[PDB]
Order: sequence, then C-alpha cells, then structure tokens
Amino acid sequence: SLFPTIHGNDEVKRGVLLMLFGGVPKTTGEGTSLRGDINVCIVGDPSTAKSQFLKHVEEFSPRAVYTSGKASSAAGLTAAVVRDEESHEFVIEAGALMLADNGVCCIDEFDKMDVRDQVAIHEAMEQQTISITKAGVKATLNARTSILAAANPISGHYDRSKSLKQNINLSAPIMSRFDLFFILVDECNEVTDYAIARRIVDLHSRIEVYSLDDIRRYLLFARQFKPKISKESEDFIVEQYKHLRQRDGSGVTKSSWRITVRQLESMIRLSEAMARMHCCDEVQPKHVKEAFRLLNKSIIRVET
Amino acid sequence: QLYCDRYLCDKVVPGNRVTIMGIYSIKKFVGVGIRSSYIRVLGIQVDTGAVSPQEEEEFRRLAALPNVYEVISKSIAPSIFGGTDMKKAIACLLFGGSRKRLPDGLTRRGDINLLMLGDPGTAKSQLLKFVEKCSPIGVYTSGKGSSAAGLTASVMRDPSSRNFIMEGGAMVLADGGVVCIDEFDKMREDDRVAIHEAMEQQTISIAKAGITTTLNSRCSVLAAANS
Amino acid sequence: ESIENLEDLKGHSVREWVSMAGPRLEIHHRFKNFLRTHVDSHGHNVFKERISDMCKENRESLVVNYEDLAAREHVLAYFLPEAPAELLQIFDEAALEVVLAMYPKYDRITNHIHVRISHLPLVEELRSLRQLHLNQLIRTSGVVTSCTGVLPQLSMVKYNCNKCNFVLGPFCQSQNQEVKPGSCPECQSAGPFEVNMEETIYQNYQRIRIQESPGKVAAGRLPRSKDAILLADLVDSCKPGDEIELTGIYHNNYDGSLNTANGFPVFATVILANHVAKKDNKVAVGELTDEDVKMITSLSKDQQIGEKIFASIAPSIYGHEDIKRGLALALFGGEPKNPGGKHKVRGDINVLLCGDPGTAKSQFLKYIEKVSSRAIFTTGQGASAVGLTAYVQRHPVSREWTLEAGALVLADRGVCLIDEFDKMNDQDRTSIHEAMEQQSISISKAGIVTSLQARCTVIAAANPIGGRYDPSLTFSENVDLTEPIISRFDILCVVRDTVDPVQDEMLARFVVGSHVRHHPSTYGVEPLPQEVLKKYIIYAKERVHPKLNQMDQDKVAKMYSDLRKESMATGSIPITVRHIESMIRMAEAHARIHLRDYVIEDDVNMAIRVMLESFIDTQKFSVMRSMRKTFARYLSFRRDNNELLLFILKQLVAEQVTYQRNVPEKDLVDKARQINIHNLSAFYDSELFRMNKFSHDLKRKMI
Ligand SMILES: Nc1ncnc2c1ncn2[C@@H]1O[C@H](COP(=O)(O)OP(=O)(O)NP(=O)(O)O)[C@@H](O)[C@H]1O
Ligand SMILES: Nc1ncnc2c1ncn2[C@@H]1O[C@H](COP(=O)(O)OP(=O)(O)NP(=O)(O)O)[C@@H](O)[C@H]1O
Ligand SMILES: [Mg+2]
Ligand SMILES: [Mg+2]
Ligand SMILES: [Zn+2]
Repeated sequence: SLFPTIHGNDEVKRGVLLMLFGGVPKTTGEGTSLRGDINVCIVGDPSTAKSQFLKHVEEFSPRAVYTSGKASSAAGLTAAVVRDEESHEFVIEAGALMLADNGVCCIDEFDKMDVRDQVAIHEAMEQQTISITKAGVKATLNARTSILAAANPISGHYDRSKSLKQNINLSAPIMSRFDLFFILVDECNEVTDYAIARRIVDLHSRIEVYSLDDIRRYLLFARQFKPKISKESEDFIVEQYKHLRQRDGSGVTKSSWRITVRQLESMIRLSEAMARMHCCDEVQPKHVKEAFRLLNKSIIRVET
Repeated sequence: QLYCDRYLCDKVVPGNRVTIMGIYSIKKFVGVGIRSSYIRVLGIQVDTGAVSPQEEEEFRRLAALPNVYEVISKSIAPSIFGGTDMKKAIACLLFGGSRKRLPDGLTRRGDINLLMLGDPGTAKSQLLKFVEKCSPIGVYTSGKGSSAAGLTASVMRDPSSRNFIMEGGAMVLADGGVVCIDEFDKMREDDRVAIHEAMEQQTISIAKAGITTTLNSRCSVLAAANS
Repeated sequence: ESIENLEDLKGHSVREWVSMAGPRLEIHHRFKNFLRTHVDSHGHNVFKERISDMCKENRESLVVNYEDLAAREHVLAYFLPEAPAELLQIFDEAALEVVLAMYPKYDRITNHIHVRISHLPLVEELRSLRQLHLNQLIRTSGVVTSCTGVLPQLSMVKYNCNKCNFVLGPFCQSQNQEVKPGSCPECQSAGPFEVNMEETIYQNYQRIRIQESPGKVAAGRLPRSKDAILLADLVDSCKPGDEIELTGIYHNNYDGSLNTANGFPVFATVILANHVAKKDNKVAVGELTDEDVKMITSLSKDQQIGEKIFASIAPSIYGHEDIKRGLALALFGGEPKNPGGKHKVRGDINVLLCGDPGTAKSQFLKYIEKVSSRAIFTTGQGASAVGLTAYVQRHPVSREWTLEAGALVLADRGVCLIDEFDKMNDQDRTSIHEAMEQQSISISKAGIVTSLQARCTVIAAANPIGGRYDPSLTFSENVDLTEPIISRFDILCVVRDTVDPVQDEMLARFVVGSHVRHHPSTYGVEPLPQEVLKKYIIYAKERVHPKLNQMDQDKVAKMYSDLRKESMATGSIPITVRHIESMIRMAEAHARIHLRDYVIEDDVNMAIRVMLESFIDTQKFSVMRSMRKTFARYLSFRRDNNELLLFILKQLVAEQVTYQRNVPEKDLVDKARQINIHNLSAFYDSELFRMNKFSHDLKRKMI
C-alpha cells in the first residue's frame, strides 16, 4: 500500500517501513541518551528507483523533509551561522535535519555533501544533536531525526565484483551510522523492463489495501507503543550478535565493514520497530528473527 | 571609570598596573532611578621611573661587579633548567642596544629582535611569560589571537563625535618595551606582513580614513614558534 | 494586641488582605514559626543550619523551598504566588528578626535580609507568558543574552531643597518612575531638586535579557525574550551564556515608546527577580549541607573509593576501564600552582580518546557534559578558532568594539568537550594551544590588547586515519595530529573494536541489559549514585587542595628518562616536562579523589601506571611485548606487596608463641607503620595470610 508504484524490492520496502515505525528512544541512568531512530541508506545506479523510495516516503509522512546532498542555502543538512543586517550580528540558519526534527529526513545525492555538513552529520546521526560554537552563538541544537539516504556508486554502475565499501565513497564512520544498507542494481531483464513500463503506464492511466490516511493514523497510533524486551528475545539478540561478530571475524583481515556495537543496537531497534508495527507489548523472538534477517542480508550484500 | 585631578593627570598611562585610592561616587550628570558611578581619584600608586639614591647605588654596584652578565643570565627565568645561551640572548634583548640618529637624520634601531623556533614543550612560552613580567614595558600576545590592526594600530569611528580616531595596537602599547608574540607561526601571512615597518623602522605609518600619521613603535619583538 | 485568625477566608482581594495589619501580623508570626520549627525528613532543624551557614559567610540572603513551605504552612503557599511582593516583604522582616534572634550582633553585618523562593512549581515557558500571569510569581528558564553592569539605583532618596539647606525626607524609589518631592515642606519652593548623594541610600541594580534556549523550541524560529531586573545580592548571579532558571514577579508598566511603536495602549513588561538558579550547576559547594559533607567524608574512608569512582563514570558503558580511570583523573583534576610567584603551571588534565567507530567515545563526552558543572560541548566543523577562544564584535547598542567570551573562556573552570577532533580545520584546531598549556587566551584585535583566563580541561575524541585503527602502526603514524597538539594532551587513550567472542558476548549482554533496564516504563565494585558523585566531585574540587612534599624523585626521573629513550625509537611523544607534570597532576588528582590533603606513594604509583599504560598502548602491536616487559619489571607496576607482611606476621606470631610457651593485630600494624608498607588492607584481602590460617576482626583485634 505504501509503495504501489515500486516494482519488486520487497526487502527495501520492508526496511523503510520499519524506518517509519522506528525504535524506542531511551535515557540512561546518567542522563545520556540512547538512539531510537534507525537510519537507512539506498545505494543504486541513477537509472533505478532509489529516488522513488524517498519521494514516496516524503509524500506519505507528515513533518518529513526532502533535500539534496548539496545545499540550496547557506545552511545545509546542518545549521550554519549567518549575519543579519537588522543587527549586523550572527545567528543560526537551520538546516534540513533540524527542520526534520522528530521526523524523517530524505537525503538524495547523499554522496555529494560539503565538508561542513559531512562532518556535522557524524554528531547528528548518532547523538541526535548539532553543537555549533562560533562567533556570537553557542548552541546544541536538536536533530532527533531518522535519515533515509540515497547514494550513487562511483562510476554510476554498481559493480558487484567490488564490495559496497569500494562502490561508494562514504567513510567507515559514516557507514557505521546506518542501521540498514540496501542495493538497487539496474538489471537488463526484458520482463523486468516490461513490468516497469507497464506499472508506470497503467498507474498513469488509472489516476483520474489501505489508504494513506489510514496508514498515517495507524502509524501515529502505533508509534505510541514502547515495546519491552522479553528475556528470551534478549538471549536471541545476544546470540545472533555474537554469531554476527564471529562471522565477521572470519574475514576481518580483508577490507570489510568491521561490525561494531552500533549494529547490535540497530538489531535491537529493528526488533522494536517490528513489535511497534504489530502493536505488541514486548519484543518477541520472531521479531528478533525478522530484524536479524534484514540486518544479516544487509551485511552479506555489503560485503559481497 | 576614574576621575584624576590636577597633579594626578598623566601620572599613569595605558598598560600600567595601579592601586587607586579614591571616592566611589555617582556621576551626577535601561531604567528610571539609576545613576552612573565612578571613582574620584585622590591617590595613585603604580604597583609595577624616579629612582632613589640608595637604589642608584645598588644599581651601580650591580653594574660594577665583574660577573653581572652571568648573574643576570641566571636571574632570567630561574625556574627554567638549561637554555643558558637563550637566557643570555634574552638578557641582551631586555637591555637592548643604543638608538642612534646620524647626521643626515636617519635613525638606527637599538632594539633586538629574537625568534625562538624549535620543538614543543621546551619552555619557549614560559620564557615569553617571564619576559612580559620582567621587562619595564611588556606586552604578551598570541600570534593566532592577533590581527594586523590589533598589532600595529586600529582606525575606528569615535561613537560620541563621529570622527575617526587612532587606537594603539600591541606594538604601540609596548613602545619602549618588549612584544612577546607567542605561537608566532600561527599568524596569517598578511598579519605577519603588518609588523615589517615596526620591527625595523620602529614606526607605524598609517593612511586610512583621512587621518595620516607615523606612530612610534620603538620596541623589541620576542617571538616563539614551532617547526 | 492584634488577634490571631484563620487566614484563608476573607472578603478582600489577596493583596488588600495581606496588606491589612491583622493578617500581616499573623503571616509574620506564621513564617517566623515555620523558620524556627521546620525539620528535615531525618529531623534536622533545616533553617537553623541554613541561617548559620548564611551568617558564617555573611551572605545576607536566605533561600526557602516552596515544596516544604507548602508542607508546613498552607495559606502562606496559597498567598505567595498571588501577592508575592507583599508576602515577600513580610517574609523578609520575619526572617530578619529570626536571624537577629540566632545571631544578635548580625545587624552590624546587614540591616536587611531577602527571602529567595526556590523550586516554585508553577513553571512557565518563556513564550507562554500572558496577561494572566501579571503581578504573579512565575518561574522561567532561558539563556542570558545581555547584561548591564552592576549600577547603583536609588532606593531611599533625600532631596536637598533647590534654594536652601533643608533635606526633604526619604522617598521610596520605584521601578516605574523617578519619585519626586514636588515642593519643600519647610518653604514651598518647587520643581527641580538636588539629590543628597551622601545620605541617599542606593541599591545594586542589574538588568539582564534572557531568551529561550536555542535547543528548547527554536527549531528555525526566532526565540522570544524577556527583560529581568536583579536587585541587591542577586546581581552577578549570572553572566551572558548562562542557562539560568529564573523566579520572579511578572510586572508591567506603561511605556509611551511601545505605545507609539504599536499604535495601541501596549504596556511593557519586566521580571522582578526573586531567585536565580542554573540548569547546568545543579549542585554547588555553597549549597552543600553538613549531611552531604558527612556522607562524602564517610565514603572517602572506604579503601575501594578509587574503584567505586572509576566504576561510577558512565556506568552504562561496558569495559573501557582505562578510559574511565583517565576521565576520572581529568574530572577531578590536579592542583594549579605558581612556585616563586613568577612561574605558572596548570593543574588541569587534558585527555584525548582516539579510536575506531562504535566505541562510545562521543558517548563518554556526552556523559562528561552531563555530570560536570560549567561543561560545554562542540564538534569538528561546528567549532571555529574565534568561537573556541574569543570574538571581537561591534557592541549592539554602543557600536564600539568589545571582546566576548569563546568556548574555552566560558569553560574557564570547567570542561570543554571537543568531539570528532580529527575532523576540525587546522586553523580552528591550532587556536587552543595557548589555552591548553598557558591557560590564557591572548587577544590583540581592533584596539583590544588583553589576555583572558582559560583554566579549562580539554577532553577530546577523534578517529585515526581512514576511520579504523590499525595495530600495525604507532599512534603518531595513524592519528594525523602533530607533536605540539599531541603533547598538550596529558592522557592519550586508544580504543579498538577488535573481535573476541567471549568479550563480545559480555559486551552485548551488557548492552541489551542496559536497553531493557533503561526502558521508559569489568565493574565488580558497584558505582556511586550519580547525584552522590556530583556532590563528591564538587566537594573535592573546592574543599581539598592536595599538597606535594615527597614523590620519590629519583624513581620518577629514571622512569621519565628511559621513557624518553624508548620513545625516541618509536611513535609517541613525551615532550620533556609536560609528561613529568602530567604525572604530578595525575598524582594530585588521585589524592583529590581520595580527599587527601597530601600526595602519597600510592597516588604516584597510579600516575606512573596511567602514563606507562597509555604509552604502551601507542606502540605497534609487535612492539608491545618488549615495551611492556621493559617498563613492567623495573618501572614500578607495583601490584601488591603481600610477602613482606606475611613474613612480618609470621615472625611476630613466632616470637609471641615462643614467649607464651616459655593484641597481635596491634603488634602487626606497629611493624607495618614502622616499615614503609602502610597500606595493610591489601594483606587482609589477600589469600597469603589466609592459607597460613590467619584472620582478622576489627572488634577483637586477634589474628
Ligand atoms: N627546561 C625546562 N625547565 C623547566 N620547565 C620546562 C622546561 N622545558 C619545558 N618546561 C615546562 O614545560 C611546560 C610547557 O612549556 P612551554 O613554555 O609551553 O614550552 P613551549 O616550547 O613554548 N611549548 P610549545 O608552545 O608547544 O612550543 C611548562 O610547564 C614549562 O615550565
Ligand atoms: N562498551 C560499550 N557499552 C555500551 N554502549 C556502547 C559501547 N561501545 C559502544 N556503545 C554504543 O555505541 C553507540 C555509539 O557511541 P559513540 O560515542 O557515537 O561511538 P563513537 O566512539 O563516537 N564512534 P565514532 O563517532 O564513529 O568515532 C552508542 O549508542 C554507545 O552506547
Ligand atoms: Mg607556545
Ligand atoms: Mg564519535
Ligand atoms: Zn528652601
């Protein structure tokens, strides 16, 4: 219902739906936050439907923002400092992530940021804040935002022989921020081309399971649930993450993602998002299984 | 704000450290029942040039004893181990040479300019912080914290009169003394260029905003930098 | 005399009611009784202690908590937000004559005492203030944007007659208009008059502008702001940039300028302040109670206090015990000093957390921001040289150049947190050299030539080149920072996300445990509660100043010399004195953690351990074995010394048993205080005396 124009890519549709549902944000005993929002990146050739996903998400959801990696203002994805002649004094112009605070920020052309935005994205993605300290303004600005990135691989075509790290220019600290990576590659299949053309044409002619208003109401209702983690699901999460780390250890010496604790917390958030989708009181092992399935396929298709 | 009267006028200059004895009182020509306050000075004490004869006798004795050079070198930065030749160079900088005016009117600077390039953690900044304290006139500046106008001189509009007036930079504030430029390599090139006249000619020639003068900058530049 | 009453029932308005003599006297008596009879939950007479702590320091200002004023006296809490000026005046009088009962000579110190109300529950967002709140007590929060200087304002003014010697009697000055006499009663001359500047009574005045905090609601919108007036002792309670919490009376008056600006009868508003707190300085030494000091000093008696404090830093982070140790030493800090009155050296300790992604470095910085007072946080390109140090600007109303505080000046006695430090620009990153060592920021700009104080501990986080740390290279070979900036960091920390399945299981189980524990709804020692830790830190940084008298000079010198020798062959940089002074600062910090007034050998051993373990961490992975053996064997990895105490105990027991056949714990500790083995507690928690069948009891003292 949310992606009728999209042909195939069921795993990507599921991942972005879980991004909409999101995980539970938490605060430690020492007043330090734990991130609840997940972040999803979609790498693909310019000929594929990566922009279509972002456009559908931003058309659907309220409070969301669409932006390019390049800035259409002095402020970009993050804030910038500008004088105003009403006082000849410095103030902060807000960026896309702040405008998307408590919402979704769809970022097309994610690979082509400026250095200022690319560095400030490190704090915004994980700490959910932007800490500006310049002349005339000191401010820790809030960016409690889920990011839906779309990226272009180097040389346009996604080279399957190369790893995903070799395909894109995103640095390893940036890649660790994302909870899910998805790959869209333009296959030369005749039936797929005919299906894409048919879907576009018959949808365009049609205009004259659930409606988007119903999905909006259900999503807003579902996001009020805060699923707990059952003991069996705790054991499932820790077992699967131990398995993931030792599997990565089997090929850690070669160039690889080199998995971190952020992916454990991504697994936790994805299981919580599954429980939120079904409005469950607590996370169950089946939710953990689905979350690990999506995450693990992301690991494998990043490595290969 | 201070108010100095009669013979207290010109008893102190900018950059001096003083103890002021006076009467805290209102000026008597946002909010309503507010009056600005100032101190009517009746005693100035420079906390640190008129020497007593006893002090002059002590200084003559110090100049007369044979190892005064080594005594001064040991006295400079006594907490700093080693670096004795650099301390001797700092002694030469502190005492300085003799200014000379030649028959054609050209003047030669007596001040000694001393650069300390080298490795970090080597007490260069501490030697600068000693010289600022020890020189009769001494101004400490960070190179990265400085600007061309702020070093040499600034031209600014007087708010109460609309005229453009002159403001002394560090090299004017240190006239007749030492400028300690710490982390000297961190300055931008255009700002290091500004001090070229003041280092050699010991003047700051200004032509800005219709005011055109040649301030004096008879001072020694002690600089510290890293590789 | 005027008779006592039930207060809450009346036909008047509240202001009129509390203005009348009868209920005014009743309110006075009630507040007097409340001060002289209120008790803590444990039964401690609260306001006797608070008045004694006020009169000791001559603070002439008594802070009262609404949340127990409402508990004790209901009607006073009822009238207070409704008629605050009148009730606060009555409270001031009652508090004054309570204080002059407790300390009868205190009128020599001050003739008037102000009651300051705290924890007012009717908090208001700053933009949500309306006409409904006028002339009522409110509480708001915001960042101070502007402050006037402290100015003298007329309070009780006597006017000299314009034509003769007579002084016209006192007029009580208002905040609305300048009170005036009109004409003199001795001779009815009129119009202008002279203030008697000597007999007129003035009061301190300071007008501040506060606006909404940038991260609170201003999500691209412009923030709203209000003016506030601080009087008497409330001046200098805050500065620009302070996230204050302000209680005050929301007061309004006619303003012709606003009327002509809006074209309507619009009245200006201002907050007459009654209490100023700060939302970062949640605890202060001026607010610590005797019970807080008692429980702090009881905690210091525990021999596990170092481990408890280390375990108490960022308790939701598994592992990283070396990081927690270094951060504790930096959080407590060393002792600044100036030997000879001519040579300054800093007391503050700087830390750098380098390592690969997903290792809680930024999380550590955020924890330090939360726990420590006067802390600030900045990141990478978000920071600038000028904003970090200090900035020169046209003043908004004067339009003359004015210097203003940057990051390291606003944190002049706190912690500046710089996340993603490797990603700053060089011109931004080199600006902190003077602040990091000489602890001043010297500015020569636009006619301003001055040096500001920046006595700030810098804690930074960074990634190596390429994001991932490679053990094949030294720290210097993959950090990309230079020697002048590396050497200014007292503690270097390296964190690596290397695979180890058992450790991964433990870490993952702890992370899942944290996630389920903190639902909205390596430690082995248990932490302190974080409130207790904040009180402990703020007590230790002010009430304790560790002195240095002996630290085994030859040991430290030998250690430093061969540390320099080994470093010459490899890739981290002990510049000559900074590492020696880092060890001195860390020993002082460990003494401060234990609340010691004097540094001991254990603190020196801890400092040496921290320095050497950090240095070993900076080596290549192949070189760590040889380096670790070199320093561990000779240079004082002083783990324990149980054998000497074992044979001392056995010797004393052998002599005692021989004497008996033809209080032993006292006999043991006598020889232990004679020989330099004084930390006997390790011997009692070690198995060496236990398998020799010895045991201890604090009561019986037999062994
Ligand atoms: N020979 C020395 N004797 C005494 N103290 C020294 C010596 N060398 C360095 N120090 C100390 O090392 C610390 C740093 O000294 P500093 O003055 O910054 O040297 P520096 O070379 O200017 N540092 P840098 O700005 O990085 O070049 C201070 O506490 C000095 O007292
Ligand atoms: N040992 C640990 N215990 C608990 N949480 C951890 C641990 N290690 C990492 N994390 C979590 O990992 C997440 C990322 O923390 P963060 O401080 O941003 O890592 P980082 O060191 O800054 N990585 P980077 O910003 O790329 O250099 C947070 O949610 C942390 O709680
Ligand atoms: Mg220096
Ligand atoms: Mg980080
Ligand atoms: Zn008269």
